[PDB]
Amino acid sequence: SHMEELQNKLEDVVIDRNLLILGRILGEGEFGSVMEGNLKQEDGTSLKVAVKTMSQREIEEFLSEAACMKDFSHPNVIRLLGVCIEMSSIPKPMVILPFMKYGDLHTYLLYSRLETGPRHIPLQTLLRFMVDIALGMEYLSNRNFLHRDLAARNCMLRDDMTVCVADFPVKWIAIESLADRVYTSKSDVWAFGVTMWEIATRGMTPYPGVQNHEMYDYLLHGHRLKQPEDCLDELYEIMYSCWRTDPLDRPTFSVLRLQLERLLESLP
Ligand SMILES: C[C@@H]1CN(c2cnc(Nc3cc(F)c(OCC4CC4)c(F)c3)nc2NC2CCOCC2)CCN1
Repeated sequence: SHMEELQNKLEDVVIDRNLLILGRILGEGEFGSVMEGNLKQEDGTSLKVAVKTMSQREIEEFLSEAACMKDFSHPNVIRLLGVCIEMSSIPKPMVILPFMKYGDLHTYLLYSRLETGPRHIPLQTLLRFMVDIALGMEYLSNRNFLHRDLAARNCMLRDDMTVCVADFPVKWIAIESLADRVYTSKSDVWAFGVTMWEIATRGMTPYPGVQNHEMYDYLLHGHRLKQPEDCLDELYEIMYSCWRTDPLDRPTFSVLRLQLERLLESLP
């Protein structure tokens, strides 16, 4: 039953606090922190992990949400390893995630433009990044899960260079979501088009010269993100279809993923 499936997912998500060692701080956000950590597995060995730290209803909602996320099983979707609820002198929820040396896609794109960072990213690799995101998003929409925060900063790079969607913002929000507050998988498609633009520009902030407060009016007048300098016309057409005014006219992730794979296969 619906209850039975939720009770199953809930049983698997919690990790004992003593099976975890918190290390150095990797980042400090507005309402949380990311720390490197060690997780002791059921086979006796320890695994390198990343721990993201963050009222009974809010904790129960967090546990329910985390249990849903741990159930995601796709190579282009981040696999949540589990959660820990620590107690202060106030509950402190902790989410256990894979340790990924290459970090977030946004930082990786910016680093590639500097001599000491990773090498210049060729077109085939940038398109492969978009294919992976489309693959993860296709999986999420098919299981009717809304991302709500799709951007290059929330996409992670695995050790084999596979991109995976994670952390399920005005310049990434669809024209109808800014006004009516309504959100569909077609709003995620809009955010995907912006993410494709971030990848093509190698990490530029969307809409240069356009302030965040004037975004709704800019879009309402038909203006959209401009085509990047060495971007293929076919690739720009794919990302432009993501920003169609009517959400119904926007393609699904499944249509977008195949359009992207075909364009990638056509590259020498
Ligand atoms: C040695 C260092 C280790 N570091 C690193 C290694 N492993 C993870 N794992 C990880 C961390 C997360 F916070 C995750 O949540 C989703 C986030 C995108 C929002 C996640 F799915 C995996 N994160 C790392 N850094 C992040 C710190 C916070 O800002 C983003 C980069 C890469 C840079 N080099």
